[PDB]
Amino acid sequence: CPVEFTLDVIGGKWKGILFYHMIDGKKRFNEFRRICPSITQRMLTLQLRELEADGIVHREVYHQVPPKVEYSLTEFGRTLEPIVLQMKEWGESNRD
Amino acid sequence: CPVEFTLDVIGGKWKGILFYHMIDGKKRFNEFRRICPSITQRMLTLQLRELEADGIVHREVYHQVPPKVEYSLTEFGRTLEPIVLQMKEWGESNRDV
Repeated sequence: CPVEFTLDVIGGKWKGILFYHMIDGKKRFNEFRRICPSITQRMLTLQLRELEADGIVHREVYHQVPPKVEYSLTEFGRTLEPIVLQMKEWGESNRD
Repeated sequence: CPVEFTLDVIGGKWKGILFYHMIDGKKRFNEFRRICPSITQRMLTLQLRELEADGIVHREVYHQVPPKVEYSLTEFGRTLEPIVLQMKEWGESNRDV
């Protein structure tokens, strides 16, 4: 049940994928849609809201016209990295 | 989307917990309810059915009276272990709540 804490935060279909893409740099909303396009505009937001609410992701709004929102991994969120990278390495090995 | 494969298999609220408890040995249904009791009889079954369907968990029926069903991690299911153990180590370090 201490694994639960982590799984709430990072478990769940998408959280892992989203997170993975921010590892190598910040990302706008629409960059996520191009990547794993199966996700609905709604769902994407819910995840990013949750990740953000758990202090994993940092949402930054840029004072410009039009305004520009960019997402990126907080320092804390980075501590989930090793896990997430291992999730990736395993999914790759074990394809069928 | 290669993290997806893994997350289908092992992501989701419970799969990780359930799994964790089979690491150190097989378990009956009711042993799971006592552990993280928040799960409904129904949900527990769906997870175990799915884990089992994904070849992670092995369900074994014992020829006895009454009969006794015991769950355990297949050899394959063990390959997700490191991940799960790390999920644990992180949730322990980073205790907020």
